[PDB]
Amino acid sequence: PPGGGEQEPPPPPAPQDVEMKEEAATGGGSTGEADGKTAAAAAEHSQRELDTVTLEDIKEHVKQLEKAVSGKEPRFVLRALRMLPSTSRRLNHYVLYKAVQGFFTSNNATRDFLLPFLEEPMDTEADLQFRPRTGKAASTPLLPEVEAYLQLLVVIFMMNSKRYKEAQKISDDLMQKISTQNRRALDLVAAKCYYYHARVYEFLDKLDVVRSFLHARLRTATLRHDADGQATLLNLLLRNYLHYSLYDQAEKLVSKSVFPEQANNNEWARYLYYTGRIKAIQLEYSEARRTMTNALRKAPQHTAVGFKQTVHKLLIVVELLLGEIPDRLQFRQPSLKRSLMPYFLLTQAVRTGNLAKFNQVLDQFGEKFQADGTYTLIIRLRHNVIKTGVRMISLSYSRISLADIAQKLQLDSPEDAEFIVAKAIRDGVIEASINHEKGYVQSKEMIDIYSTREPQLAFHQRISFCLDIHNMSVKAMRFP
Amino acid sequence: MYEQLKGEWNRKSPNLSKCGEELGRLKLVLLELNFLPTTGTKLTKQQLILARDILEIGAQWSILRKDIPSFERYMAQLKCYYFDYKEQLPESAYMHQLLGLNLLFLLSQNRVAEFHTELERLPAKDIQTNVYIKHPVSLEQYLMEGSYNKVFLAKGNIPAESYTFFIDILLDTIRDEIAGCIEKAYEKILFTEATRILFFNTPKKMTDYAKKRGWVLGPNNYYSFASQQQKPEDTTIPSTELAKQVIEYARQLEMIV
Amino acid sequence: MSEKKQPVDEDNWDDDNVEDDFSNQLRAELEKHGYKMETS
Amino acid sequence: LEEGKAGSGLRQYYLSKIEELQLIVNDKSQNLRRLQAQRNELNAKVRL
Amino acid sequence: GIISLLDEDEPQLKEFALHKLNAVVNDFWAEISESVDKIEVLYEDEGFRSRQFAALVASKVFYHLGAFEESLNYALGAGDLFNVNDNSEYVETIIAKCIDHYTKQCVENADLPEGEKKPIDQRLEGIVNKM
Amino acid sequence: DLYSRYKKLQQELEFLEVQEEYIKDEQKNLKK
Repeated sequence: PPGGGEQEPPPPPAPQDVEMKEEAATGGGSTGEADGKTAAAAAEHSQRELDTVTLEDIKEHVKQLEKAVSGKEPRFVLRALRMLPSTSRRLNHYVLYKAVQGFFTSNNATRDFLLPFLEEPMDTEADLQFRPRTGKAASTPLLPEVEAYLQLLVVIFMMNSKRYKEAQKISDDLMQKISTQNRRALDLVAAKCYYYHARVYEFLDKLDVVRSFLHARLRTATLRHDADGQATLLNLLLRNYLHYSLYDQAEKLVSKSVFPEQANNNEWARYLYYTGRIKAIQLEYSEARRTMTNALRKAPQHTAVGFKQTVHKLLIVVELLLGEIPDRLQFRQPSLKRSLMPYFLLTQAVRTGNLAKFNQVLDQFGEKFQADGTYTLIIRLRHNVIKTGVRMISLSYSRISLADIAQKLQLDSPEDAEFIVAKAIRDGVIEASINHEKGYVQSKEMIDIYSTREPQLAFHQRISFCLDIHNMSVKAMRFP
Repeated sequence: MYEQLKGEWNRKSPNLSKCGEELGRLKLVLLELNFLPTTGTKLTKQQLILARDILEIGAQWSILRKDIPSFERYMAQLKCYYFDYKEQLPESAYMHQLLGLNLLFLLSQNRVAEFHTELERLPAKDIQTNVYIKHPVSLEQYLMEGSYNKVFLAKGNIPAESYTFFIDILLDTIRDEIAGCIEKAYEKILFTEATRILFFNTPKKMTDYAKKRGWVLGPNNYYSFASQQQKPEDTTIPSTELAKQVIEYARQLEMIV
Repeated sequence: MSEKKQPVDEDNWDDDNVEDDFSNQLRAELEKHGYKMETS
Repeated sequence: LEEGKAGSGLRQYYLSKIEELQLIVNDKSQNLRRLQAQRNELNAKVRL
Repeated sequence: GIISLLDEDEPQLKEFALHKLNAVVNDFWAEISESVDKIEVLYEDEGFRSRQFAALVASKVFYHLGAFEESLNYALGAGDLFNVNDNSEYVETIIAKCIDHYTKQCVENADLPEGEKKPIDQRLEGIVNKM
Repeated sequence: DLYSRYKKLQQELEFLEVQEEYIKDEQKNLKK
């Protein structure tokens, strides 16, 4: 109390003041923009939702004693807000109760009164007209309530709060979404409640119970129209079915719901991660690595974020399933130190023709390979141990004797050198050909890639994308 | 009820009459109640021991009788019974070779994409033990790099029954790949190239490809015809579609005024 | 902007292109690469 | 449910119907005022 | 995986499997897309009591696949097992399109008074006045 | 009200399809 207790009065009141006026001006601003000029995609909806991912998770973790978040429940226990006097009565109460919680002690939430902080705030004439207010101020008290992590009769405090909030969401979904479309708000609300309800089903039994309900929310999605609702629920529905290590992937191959068609640069980024995971395991290697490449370069705007460490981890494997390998560890992180040492020393052995070192890597770093969800490399990367050099030779040489290629690939027999090169050309490693008469493996024709109509194909791709930006820009620019 | 558990299976199974009685046994079990909810109830897991066992013996009968669509029919429902949601389920010791029947079968019909996505369900039985699952994945490893001959040499080593209905189709769908490599326009080889590339010093198989395909042994010489294309190209003949392709350029510049 | 996909997470300053090219090919480059001539 | 069965059967038919009919009119007024000012620029050219 | 049960050629195995279809058709959406060829048949197969209750599970999978007229004609062919229903998110949408199909039919029939009108199904107008 | 709102949305929708038409037509004819 003389050391830290004197610096206990400054942390409540300024987050009680100006952080309160954030959602007070936003929730006032989002409501009036839901009333008039209802197409508010170009408004404060997005960045406030970018804040609720980032800011309010690190603005507060505990329920903020001396009445900053512990005071939110005696603040919003009494909200009528129904008619224009009932709002202006409560606008006086927004002045009164915030002043009382800024001065003195209201109902102090000592981590236990959460269900009477879900009835009586929802009671005392709380509206479904302010269903964004009930939607936000039920999803935001998940975050002091989960991140306490004491988990002692709080799992049901999670469970009741989500079912209250989603029954409010269902009551929106059937009754009068008059020019509002709370799906923009309630998508990440459906996500954030079910990131941790997934975590609840990590501490306890399996989470196909989530997936049956998540089909039902996706069944009521896609029927109205798609405005990010199908997009957010699809990545959620895919994740457990990929997280389970059963068969599980032909369900996604038949999942013909491939189109969100616009995803605000962030759903589309990790959507391409999960479908790249799928196309890699069913041996469609070349299409997988190029959409893994598209996923890697789409959201790098982060700070050592860890899933960037994951997409970078898979992409080097699938290109080691194609022979080529780039520089990888040139952007070393405080966490990449753990993940560079296996895979750089892995491809060190892949480029060489060594195998007793390669099996030494497997015994050294099998636990991390099993932890990363990549058991399958040992059955599929031993293929490209011979396919790396034969692509390297057919890139270097032009007309090789197959007798000479056996010692150069240390194949220890000249007669099966027909068969590997037959496997290379039938699968399309190199466009070369064999003369089965005196040992020739001769290469392609002369390079003719300017006067043979091929520059027109790439030039048509760049027309069809660049002026497509032009037409999409002119429509999107002039709203007034 | 409790109908003919080991009647004509443990000694010998040449019969189709008990196959019709197993059909009647399928009528008795799938009219008991159901298998869909599986909430709790070890007492209704009691016939789930029975229902899986009688489809194990239906799977053994299916591969014994040389039947392709029905073997995958019973095996899918067996896999549906290892798709049990509430799986207390003490281990029926026939499971691993039962999967190895399916894992080898689905390799044989060239479902290689389905081959590797099935392998996800086993935590450590692929490597630590279980030669029944270790045999197809070591086999599929031999198909990867260059190793045709080790497949044909390690045919004669099976821990289980001989897997004969799988492996003969499995080798036959290797022979056509060697054929489809050697059916090119590369014109003539001799009978010793048939022994090296195709296989088999003097077989009935050289009579097989003499009557199926050509490859007739003339004056100690096989004649494979030219499989070479003609390539009739002008490639200015994309002139209409190229003139078309220019039009939607100027269209999409204009027309939105 | 988390995705909840986090949960886990000149010495060598510009060398890795040259290092991915050659690593250990008797880097002194003289005792065989220059000493061919006694073998010819 | 005197009205609860009537709200989801014969009013929800209307409430779902007038939703997108509001969304198009919300869309075209954005698109119209874009076309207005683009005519306002070119007419301000020619009269000058 | 009970589509393999629907291959097998006895009647009382069929409907038990396609009792299990509309039990979990909301959870196994796109796997039944390949079983479309089996049902669109079994519906044409007349002598079985597995045609209207097969037209239920047919109408569910074209509803997921967006084929809305396909769900419309097959919910007609679902008979009284569809017409008895009154409350779902499923049923109220395809009867809303049924009103849409009917009112664009009737205005089309109002365009030609000189005979020549269209043959109109009676289950679709039977749920018009039921509504 | 639930029917009268529905026709008023149609009448306005028919109208402001006409006004976006000729303005797109007038702006073409104004360039000449």
